[PDB]
Amino acid sequence: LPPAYTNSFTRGVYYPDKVFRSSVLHSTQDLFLPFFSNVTWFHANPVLPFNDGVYFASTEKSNIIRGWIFGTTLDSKTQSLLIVNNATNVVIKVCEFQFYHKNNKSWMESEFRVYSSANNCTFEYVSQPFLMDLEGKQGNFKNLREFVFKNIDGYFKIYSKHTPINLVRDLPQGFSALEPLVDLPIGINITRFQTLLALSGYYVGYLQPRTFLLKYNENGTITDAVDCALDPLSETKCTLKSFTVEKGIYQTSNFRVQPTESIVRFPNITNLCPFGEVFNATRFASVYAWNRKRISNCVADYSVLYNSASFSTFKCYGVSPTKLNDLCFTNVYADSFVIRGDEVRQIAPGQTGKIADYNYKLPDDFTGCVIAWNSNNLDSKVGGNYNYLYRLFRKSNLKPFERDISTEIYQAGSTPCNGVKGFNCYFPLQPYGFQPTNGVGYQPYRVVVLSFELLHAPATVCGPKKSTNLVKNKCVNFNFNGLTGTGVLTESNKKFLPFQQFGRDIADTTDAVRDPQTLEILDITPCSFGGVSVITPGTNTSNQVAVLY
Amino acid sequence: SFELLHAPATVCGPKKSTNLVKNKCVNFNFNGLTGTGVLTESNKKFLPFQQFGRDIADTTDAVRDPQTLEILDITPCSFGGVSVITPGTNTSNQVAVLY
Amino acid sequence: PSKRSFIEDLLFNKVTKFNGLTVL
Amino acid sequence: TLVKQLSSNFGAISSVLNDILSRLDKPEAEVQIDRLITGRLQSLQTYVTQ
Ligand SMILES: CC(=O)N[C@@H]1[C@@H](O)[C@H](O)[C@@H](CO)O[C@H]1O
Ligand SMILES: CC(=O)N[C@@H]1[C@@H](O)[C@H](O)[C@@H](CO)O[C@H]1O
Ligand SMILES: CC(=O)N[C@@H]1[C@@H](O)[C@H](O)[C@@H](CO)O[C@H]1O
Ligand SMILES: CC(=O)N[C@@H]1[C@@H](O)[C@H](O)[C@@H](CO)O[C@H]1O
Ligand SMILES: CC(=O)N[C@@H]1[C@@H](O)[C@H](O)[C@@H](CO)O[C@H]1O
Ligand SMILES: CC(=O)N[C@@H]1[C@@H](O)[C@H](O)[C@@H](CO)O[C@H]1O
Ligand SMILES: CC(=O)N[C@@H]1[C@@H](O)[C@H](O)[C@@H](CO)O[C@H]1O
Ligand SMILES: CC(=O)N[C@@H]1[C@@H](O)[C@H](O)[C@@H](CO)O[C@H]1O
Ligand SMILES: *[C@H]1O[C@H](CO)[C@@H](O)[C@H](O)[C@H]1NC(C)=O
Repeated sequence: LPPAYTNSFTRGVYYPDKVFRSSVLHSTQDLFLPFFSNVTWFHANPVLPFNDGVYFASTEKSNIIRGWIFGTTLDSKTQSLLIVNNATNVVIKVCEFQFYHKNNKSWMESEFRVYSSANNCTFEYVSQPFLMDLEGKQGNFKNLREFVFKNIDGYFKIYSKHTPINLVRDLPQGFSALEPLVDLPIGINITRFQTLLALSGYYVGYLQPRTFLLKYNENGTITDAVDCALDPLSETKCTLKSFTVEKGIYQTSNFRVQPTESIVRFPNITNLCPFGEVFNATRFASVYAWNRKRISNCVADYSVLYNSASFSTFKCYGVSPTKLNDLCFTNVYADSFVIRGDEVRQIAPGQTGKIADYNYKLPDDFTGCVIAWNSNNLDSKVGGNYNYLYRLFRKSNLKPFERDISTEIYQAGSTPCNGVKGFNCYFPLQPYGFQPTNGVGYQPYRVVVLSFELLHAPATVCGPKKSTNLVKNKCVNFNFNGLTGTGVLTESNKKFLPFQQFGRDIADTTDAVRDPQTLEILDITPCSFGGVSVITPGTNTSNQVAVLY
Repeated sequence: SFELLHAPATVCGPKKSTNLVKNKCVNFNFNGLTGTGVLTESNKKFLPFQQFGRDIADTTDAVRDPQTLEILDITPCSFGGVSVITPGTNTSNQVAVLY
Repeated sequence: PSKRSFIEDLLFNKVTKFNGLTVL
Repeated sequence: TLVKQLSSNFGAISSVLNDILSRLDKPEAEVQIDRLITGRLQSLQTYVTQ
């Protein structure tokens, strides 16, 4: 039935918690009906959207308002919440109902008088009724029943109040807060709201994230409130924690220009990184003499090395395995080698052990990723054994990314002479732990370590991120070869040298950048952050204020 | 999944309750809420749905008893600095103490 | 333009990165 | 001095928040960020006291 529009002003407030407070002003962030909002009136079953929550009110009796339905598109496929107001009680049920909402026959049967359901078994709550009548016209003439319906996470909450009002076909002023009449732990998805009039009028509004300053009197009753998003004066009250503001100028907030658009720019690289030559090399060096391969001037798709079968580990250090695809790198290396398999932990940046100390060490910072896969085949052949392991070093803690294959004599201190027995001659050991197709540590885990050096120097390896155009003269969210930031881009007209990629100011912050495709130099000017203060003549004089940026 | 709310407990461990001691300094546990202080009869009109209170900044202030639904006021155990009043020890070793 | 004395003019002439920082 | 402190990198992998958020995941970035907040807050408190 036909709509109309009005406003609330003094409604939408409810007790946000189950806590008793008195004689205080309490600031809370929750879903509330904004004080000045457009409330839609309907004549008195239209289906309305359900967003964060719904404000409902109507000066009508239970003989018309027989209940409400909340849920997703109503069907037998998903559960819906049916709230019905009976003569002496309220019955609430959740189920895959097609209908079930009749409760009164007349003529309107085309979408009614049907009772289809499934395995309800979901919070069939019953209580005293939501709607209580008055002694005819011995009250204030009609009773505006108010409800708030919330759906947060596992709970559907109902707040309400009665408080009879002076007769008017509109919403009242004054002030009243609603109480949590019902609190139901229902894991239900609600996207649509429908009334049950079985056909006056009713009002519907929507809740929004707002911070309110609530005033509790001596009896712990909310008697008033301030909506912080209503205006500069309300904002001032909320920052000062007072419903009265003295004459003067106050600092309340911070102005900020939003970027709106975004810019993504990378070097025009069409080459792909030769990861196949690393991970599918089939020829893996021993850790004793690990193979260092450099990757450059290519696009690095790392997701294919992560979202892939057969890998036993993919441990990233200093970087996320799901974000590295959006990063630019310089001088990327891939260290390829074979270890016993139970030694995987020894190639972590900070662990100890013969591998960590003598064969292959990573630096404390090590930005990079350690990737390994079982591959028992090819390497662990029966009768085979091809994996040198360095055991005796003389010194200790070789060095990060260092390699030692001199194969000398481990003087044990037994005597300063050249020999084998008692001299521990031969730094590696021939008895490689191959134990073909048996035991533990039978040489599974081919290892590739990706070392990601992150310099401000020109990117040579970039992920598979599509570039876009420039905007200029507007505050934007930009990314120039990984140089992420926000600001206004303009031509710099600066004398950059041929080898310089970007510049910095006296504070050593990025001042300008070179565009990777056009090679032009753009200045980066931070967008306005201003600062907002409010000039108040005194609330005992006027509620008019001026705003200074 | 264990959610902890100021809301009435729905699940409690296998603990044995005790009698309620009021005008004494006691170590209390109300539905998992613990603290130390004196529990006196309150005159706070808690609403039917309210379980715990708060003062102008913090602290429970008052609690509803889970069995009697009585509202109790919680006050801290008395405390204060202790100062020793003395003449010089080269005169006397008698002292007085201020609480 | 500035209604300053000769001495005041000498005094004024002689004496000589917005990361959330501002000057009022 | 207050400005220079922004580049201190107080035990974090980077002095720049954007280079942490774009690099590490949610629970990881929080650790690096807490280090920068602690240091920057201490630097600002020092400035105000002076
Ligand atoms: C909160 C809000 O949007 N209020 C506006 C109101 O200011 C305007 O006067 C009216 C149309 O006349 O439309 C309402 O939606
Ligand atoms: C007058 C009326 O509707 N009474 C209803 C009854 O129809 C319903 O079947 C029952 C729940 O099963 O709850 C009662 O309050
Ligand atoms: C149309 C219908 O009700 N289908 C239900 C299904 O939703 C439920 O999950 C299943 C028991 O697990 O029993 C079926 O009869
Ligand atoms: C400020 C205020 O409203 N105080 C009222 C008091 O006048 C009334 O007598 C009492 C109930 O008897 O309830 C208090 O909340
Ligand atoms: C870079 C490369 O070739 N990786 C291959 C992968 O595509 C394949 O799916 C897997 C066996 O399933 O073996 C890896 O070595
Ligand atoms: C040096 C340079 O990058 N020139 C770019 C070229 O790479 C790109 O392919 C083309 C658009 O297709 O626009 C040119 O300005
Ligand atoms: C000049 C003026 O308006 N004075 C009023 C005073 O009469 C009133 O009793 C008080 C209440 O808070 O508020 C002041 O602003
Ligand atoms: C350590 C010291 O100063 N002791 C003095 C003592 O020499 C003096 O004779 C006496 C007179 O009453 O007072 C004491 O406090
Ligand atoms: C409702 O929201 C949940 C959680 O976001 C989602 O999984 C479900 O598909 C949504 N259903 C509809 C009809 O929007």
